[PDB]
Amino acid sequence: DLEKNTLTLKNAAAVAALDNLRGETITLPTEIDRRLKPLEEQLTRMAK
Amino acid sequence: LGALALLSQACRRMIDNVRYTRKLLMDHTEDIFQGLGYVKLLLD
Amino acid sequence: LGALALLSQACRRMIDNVRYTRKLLMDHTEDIFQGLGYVKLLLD
Amino acid sequence: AETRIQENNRDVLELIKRAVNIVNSLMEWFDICYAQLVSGDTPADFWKRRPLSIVPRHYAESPSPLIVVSYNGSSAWGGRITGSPILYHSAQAIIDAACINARVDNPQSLHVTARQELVARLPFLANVLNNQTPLPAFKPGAEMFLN
Repeated sequence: DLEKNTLTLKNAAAVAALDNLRGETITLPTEIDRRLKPLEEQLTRMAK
Repeated sequence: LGALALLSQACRRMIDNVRYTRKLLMDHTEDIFQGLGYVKLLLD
Repeated sequence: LGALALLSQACRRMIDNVRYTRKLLMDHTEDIFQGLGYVKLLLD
Repeated sequence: AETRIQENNRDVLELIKRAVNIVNSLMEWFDICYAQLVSGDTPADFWKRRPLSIVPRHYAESPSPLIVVSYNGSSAWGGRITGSPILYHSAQAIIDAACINARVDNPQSLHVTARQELVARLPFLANVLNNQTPLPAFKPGAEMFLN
C-alpha cells in the first residue's frame, strides 16, 4: 500500500512546479507582443 | 508612379504577413496553454 | 550615389536585423522545447 | 537575455529616431524632514531607498504566494549591486543534450561516453552510477509507511 502514498507525495510535490510553470507562461504572450511592438513601429517608419 | 505603387503594395503585403505570423504565434501559444491545462486536469 | 548607398546599407541592416530576430526566435523555441523535455523527464 | 533584447530594442529605436530627425520628407531634505517629523526608525525603511526583490512561489494547496525578500546591499542570492547575480546555469543544457542524443530520457540506459561525460561534468552524480547503497526507486517520503 506504499505506492498510493508515494504517488500522492509525488503529486503534491509536482503540483507547485506545474502551476508555477503555468502561471509563468501567462505573461509570455504579452511579453512576445510587447517585444514585437517595435517591429510594427519600424514598419510604420519604413512606410512613411 | 508604378515603382512607388509596387513599393506600397510590397509594404502592405509584408505588414499583412507580419500580422498573420503574429496571429499564428498567438494561436500556437493559446493551443499550448490549453493543452497544458488539459494535461493538468487529467492529472488533478 | 550617396543616397543610393545609404538605402542599400539600410536594406542590408534591416535584412540582418530580420535574420537576427528569426535566429533569436528559433533559439527561444528550442529552449522552450528543451525545458518541456526536462520537465517531462522530471515527471517520468 | 531580456536585458540584451531590451538594449537591442532601445538601440533600434534610437537609430530610427536619428533617421527620422535626419530625413523627414536629491532626497536629503526629504530625509531630514522625515527624521524631524516621525522621530522614529524601523528596519523596513532603510531598504526602501533601494530597489527590492520579490520571488513568489505559489501553489494550488493554498492561495498565498511565497514572497521572498533579499538584501540589495550585499552580494547574496538575488541581489543586484555589482553585476550579474547567480543564475544557476550550465547544468541543464548538457543533461538535455545527453538525453536527446539517444532519444532516451533515462540516463541509466545511455552510452558509455554519455555516462563518462555526465560523471565528469557532475561530480555528485558519480555516486549513483556505481549502484551504491541500494534502495527501491527514489522515495524520500518513506518514513510514514516504513513506521
